[PDB]
Amino acid sequence: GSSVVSESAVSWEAGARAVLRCQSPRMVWTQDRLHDRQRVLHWDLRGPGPARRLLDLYSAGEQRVYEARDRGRLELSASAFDDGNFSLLIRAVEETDAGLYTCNLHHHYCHLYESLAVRLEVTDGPPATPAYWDGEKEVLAVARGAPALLTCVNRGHVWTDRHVEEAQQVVHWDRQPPGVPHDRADRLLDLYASGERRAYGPLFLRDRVAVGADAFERGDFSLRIEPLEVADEGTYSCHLHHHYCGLHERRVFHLTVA
Amino acid sequence: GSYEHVTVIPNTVGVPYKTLVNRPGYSPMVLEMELLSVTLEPTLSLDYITCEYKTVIPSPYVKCCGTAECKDKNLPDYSCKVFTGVYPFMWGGAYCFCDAENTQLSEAHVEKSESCKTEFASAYRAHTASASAKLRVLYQGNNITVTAYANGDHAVTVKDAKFIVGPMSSAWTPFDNKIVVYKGDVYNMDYPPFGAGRPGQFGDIQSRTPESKDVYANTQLVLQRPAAGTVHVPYSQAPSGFKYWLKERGASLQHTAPFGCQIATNPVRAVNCAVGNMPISIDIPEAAFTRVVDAPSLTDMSCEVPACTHSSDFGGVAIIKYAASKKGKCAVHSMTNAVTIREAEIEVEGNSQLQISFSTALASAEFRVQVCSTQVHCAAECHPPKDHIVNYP
Amino acid sequence: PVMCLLANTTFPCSQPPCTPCCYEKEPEETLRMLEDNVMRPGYYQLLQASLTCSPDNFNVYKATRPYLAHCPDCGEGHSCHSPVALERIRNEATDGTLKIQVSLQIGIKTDDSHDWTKLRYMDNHMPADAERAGLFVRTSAPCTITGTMGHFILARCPKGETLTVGFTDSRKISHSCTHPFHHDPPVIGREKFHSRPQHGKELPCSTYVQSTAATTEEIEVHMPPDTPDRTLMSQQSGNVKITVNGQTVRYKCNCGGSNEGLTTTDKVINNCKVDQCHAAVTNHKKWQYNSPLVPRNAELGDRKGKIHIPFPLANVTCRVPKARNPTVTYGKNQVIMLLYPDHPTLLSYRNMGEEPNYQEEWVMHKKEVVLTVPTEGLEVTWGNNEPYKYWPQ
Ligand SMILES: *[C@@H]1O[C@H](CO)[C@@H](O[C@H]2O[C@H](CO)[C@@H](O)[C@H](O)[C@H]2NC(C)=O)[C@H](O)[C@H]1NC(C)=O
Ligand SMILES: *[C@@H]1O[C@H](CO)[C@@H](O)[C@H](O)[C@H]1NC(C)=O
Repeated sequence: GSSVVSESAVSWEAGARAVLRCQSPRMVWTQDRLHDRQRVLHWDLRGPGPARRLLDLYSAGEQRVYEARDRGRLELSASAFDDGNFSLLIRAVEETDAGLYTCNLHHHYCHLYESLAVRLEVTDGPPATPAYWDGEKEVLAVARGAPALLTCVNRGHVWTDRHVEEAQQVVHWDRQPPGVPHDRADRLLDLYASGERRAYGPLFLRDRVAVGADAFERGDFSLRIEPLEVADEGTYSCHLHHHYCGLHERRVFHLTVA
Repeated sequence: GSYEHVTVIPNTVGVPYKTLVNRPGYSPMVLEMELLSVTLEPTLSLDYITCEYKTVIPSPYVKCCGTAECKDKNLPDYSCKVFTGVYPFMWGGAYCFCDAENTQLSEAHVEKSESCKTEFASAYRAHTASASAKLRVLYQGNNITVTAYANGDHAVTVKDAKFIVGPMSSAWTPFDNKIVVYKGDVYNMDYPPFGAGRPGQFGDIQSRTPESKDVYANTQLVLQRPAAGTVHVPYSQAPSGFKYWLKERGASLQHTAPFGCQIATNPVRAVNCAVGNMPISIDIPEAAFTRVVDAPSLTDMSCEVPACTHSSDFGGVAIIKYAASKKGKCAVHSMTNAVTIREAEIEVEGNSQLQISFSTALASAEFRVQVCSTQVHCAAECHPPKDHIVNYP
Repeated sequence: PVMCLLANTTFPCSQPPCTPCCYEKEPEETLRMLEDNVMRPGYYQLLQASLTCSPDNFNVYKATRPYLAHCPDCGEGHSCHSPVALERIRNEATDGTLKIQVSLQIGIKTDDSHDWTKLRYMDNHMPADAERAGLFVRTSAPCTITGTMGHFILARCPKGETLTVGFTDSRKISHSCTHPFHHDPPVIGREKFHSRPQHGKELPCSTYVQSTAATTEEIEVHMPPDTPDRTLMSQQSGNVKITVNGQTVRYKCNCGGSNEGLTTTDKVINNCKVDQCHAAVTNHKKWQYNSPLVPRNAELGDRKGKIHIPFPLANVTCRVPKARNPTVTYGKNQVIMLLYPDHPTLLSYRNMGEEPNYQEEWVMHKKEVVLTVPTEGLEVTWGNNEPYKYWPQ
């Protein structure tokens, strides 16, 4: 893609080790967690810290309530990830439920985070002007024993998709000789999820141009050039791309030799 | 104060051999003898045992933000190695916080398996076997049994009749100087000595006793490199020579040893080896002997054979009319080699006729038979049998 | 009078100073006491006395726990952190009983009580029960399980080249782990059969006894590593906040201030972001298998303890078929045998001369074979039947 974040300029000597640091931990991919630890969900509670974990949910089936006494009283949609309804229902609100709840999400596939905080107050009598304060944390006042519906909803494709199994990425390394309008830039290297080290340059050029070995699980795709030719100066582009997760990034580098 | 008779019979179990006891002034006797078992018990010495080996791999030392160093300890086939450039991944994330300077120290070694107490193979040194035998004797018309060392040094005093057996005409033993035993079977094998086991072969690991804590083993244990983002200790290693030998052993001596020996373990022993011959010394007591005066002397005897058939068994029936002197026991012997008689002793009283059996291989049989004092002739023709093959000696 | 050591003192191993209910009083102190005495002879006395707690109640599984480990094939090809990961497969039993060892614990609930209908696995921080009835082991067809206790499963798998062990967890989602394993148990005797027949013969073999009595074998266990989890860190809009969740957390940040520490409560590091920090959960209260698939705790040294395990190896009797009687016909120095095998049957024959010329062949189908009958003798072993003996007339 074309979402240039930062541009650099490096100056190394002739015949010296040139390294273009294109490092991004959002591309780390080692092995499938098999759709069970890909995405997780969990709620926390505050008294008042310390914060306590009430119950968590994986992308597979039913939930797990870490406290046994609260079992059967709290209920999320067991079919939430199919349509994205992560709301928590408290059938019988007891006074020990008053505090600060927080809906926390994780997307270990693409390393995302989208939380929201909600306060809950237990009024001994009927409703007590329950819902307000949109501009910040929403607080709900609920009577003793009455049910409470604490909303946490995300409808994006990244979350509610029992879909492609854990892997598809792409990293391009492009080259531009001086003055080139970037429209027909030279192609240098391709790096794929399963691994296709497609070298496009000439034969005696793809003997020093080598992305560091194993560089798809540290996230450090730094390009290495062992001897530096004076004709190798130009504007290189670490063309990044990860569809389905919004990673149309691209870093640029200006390499000069003296 | 009796007499000592000596004879020699082939060391073949189940073949009845007749000898003629001849004491001067006494009635002849027909002793039948049948060897029942012959035990060859070799003196053994344990070298070592072998069993399936166990590769011990303790949890690796993943030192984060640092470098680990090996220390060669004294463990059988201790294999240590340090590895650089690792980023181990547990489900909760990265074990090591630093991006570089991550090292994994992998150790491994070899010891006896927990199964080395039941599944094992014993390697022995067999030399200078010792013999023993068991024989049936038809004396006084009684089937008596004797057991002694088959070397002629120790005697058996059975009913005041002294018996001596040995030595063996052959010093053979189907066990070599070095043998191996696995729990039901004996094998001849020049097994590698203690401290010479090779990987993949018999005894890649060796131990003098199943309990001796220290053992000898080399199995070519080399540690591979762990895959990236993974906590494991891969190895390369020659598999157990034991389990290889368990498939690759072949038939034991119970199926392949010459002369039809029988092989049994615990103790390692060979039985009924039909090799050579064996002497027999019988010191009969003087009491059971009876002079010619007290002995029934048969006179004017005749022989008649209605039917006969030449084969390995007593395929002929004979009947002898006689005029004995009085009532009493008497013997029946065959003077000739090519003819044998099943009977040895019958009862005579006055004038009667007796029924016996005989065996040979030729068609026209002419031979003499003596009954307890006197000889007579028997002649007949014998047919062939229906069996060319026979399942008895 | 067998003595154990604390760090400066001696005392009888069967009566430590923390009695009674040593573990429940001080968990961490009790484990260190066992670790420091692991080499002493009365260690297993200290274990039986420092883990039991009565109001015998000796339940070792209060100190152990299930765990997650690497598995290569979790189904659908890719590798995963499986709670049913395998550690080692044992095929030393002659009958083919496999002794599988996995990373979950069968027969124990999370509250350490004994219950056969339940087993406990690990769910990302917390053990959890699951239904034993949903457990399965299969190579090519499902294996008949004969015993489950702790980490150990006994099974009867049919001939196969792989092996899969799996269960169904709390949330009715299946977990499975598959390894390569050449499973073909060795043949007992002289015929390759598949289900013990009626009449047969009784031959020695080895099997894994189905009792859970812990007598002889042992495994090694140590404290777990600092276990990481990315869910601990939070972003308080300019800083990092961590939550302990009833545990203790070792954190490390790449910033200023107290960029590291071991906090028992929730703490906040200022002037920092999440990606610079990394935290794990320490737990010196439980034990874990000394597994190559799990790293070793770096701070502590080589501290280790040992615990016994069920299902020892023991030699018992297996029953094999006797192959049916062949059809026999005779001839001049010839025996013609027509063999009817219902399964691969071994046939061997040896001459009783000095050169037996032992010949064997895996008779597979109906075959008429002709054998020479020399005067020396012939012994024919047909399957597991007693040896035939054939001689010439
Ligand atoms: C002595 O022992 C032999 C051998 O056991 C006895 O054997 C014979 O008895 C059977 C009686 O019918 C015959 O059918 C057998 O063929 C025969 N066996 C042999 C090997 O010769 C014999 O009766 C015994 N006799 C005495 C007096 O003890
Ligand atoms: C049976 O196993 C025991 C060990 O449990 C061993 O001592 C014994 O020798 C074995 N016996 C046979 C016949 O293998």
